[PDB]
Amino acid sequence: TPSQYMTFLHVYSAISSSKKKELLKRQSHLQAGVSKLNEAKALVDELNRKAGEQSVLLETIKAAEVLINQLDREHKRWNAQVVEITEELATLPKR
Amino acid sequence: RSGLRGQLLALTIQHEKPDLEEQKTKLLQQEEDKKIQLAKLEESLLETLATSQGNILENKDLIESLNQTKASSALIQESLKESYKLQISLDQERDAYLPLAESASKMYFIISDLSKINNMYRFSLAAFLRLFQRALQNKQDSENTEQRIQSLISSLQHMVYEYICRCLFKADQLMFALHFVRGMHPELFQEN
Repeated sequence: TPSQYMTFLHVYSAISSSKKKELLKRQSHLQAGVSKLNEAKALVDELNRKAGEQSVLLETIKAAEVLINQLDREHKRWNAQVVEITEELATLPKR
Repeated sequence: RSGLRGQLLALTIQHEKPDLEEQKTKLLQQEEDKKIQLAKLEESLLETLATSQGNILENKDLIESLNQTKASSALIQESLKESYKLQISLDQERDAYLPLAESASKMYFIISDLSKINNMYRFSLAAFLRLFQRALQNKQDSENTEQRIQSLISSLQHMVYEYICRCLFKADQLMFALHFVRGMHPELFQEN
């Protein structure tokens, strides 16, 4: 029946909208994670060196290594989903 | 088909020995609860990454994130050991009933198509599972279990045939017999 044809089109549009919004949310959160981890690593790669330079001309290393002990699995986990959702939302309409 | 197979398989497991049934229940429930709690513990990884996006090396949120990720790794290794410690422990105590349930799933779909020549040949499923209960409750067969499986399929075909020929018309029992034999053993009449 053509009523089923129009029901088909409406539920197509609805599901495509909800999944595009949820995939953009996932890439936004993963992008924020990849920004914050790289920024904190760039900050921690020089702070102990600056303290050592101030000691050379004249206490966060332990918690930094403790954070890296979780981040070695955490950043390795949260890496790939950026490229994964990037290649996924080109295959949403046929799905 | 595939659902009814697992249904009768679970009934046979529960009627063989209750300990294997209670074990396969408790292990699966604990595995599901551990999976849900593992998703809950990994659901704070977005918070530990970008809860505020500032002073992440300063505040102790990164310190609590280390404890949370330690709990996550502990639960992940524990679930790996548990999924190893349930697989073959359930397979060898669950796979000792499926050659019963396979042909018991055959027989119901045999006797389903009996209505399409004479009406009121319509058969339920609740009474069928009542028959499958009666197959255990009257058996009391103490042998090898692999010698018990052919005994139980043998003493179930008799009860099925008698229960259906209680109902049938006298010019239909040969129909039912031949269609039943074609249903159970399709290899003894070969092709064309």
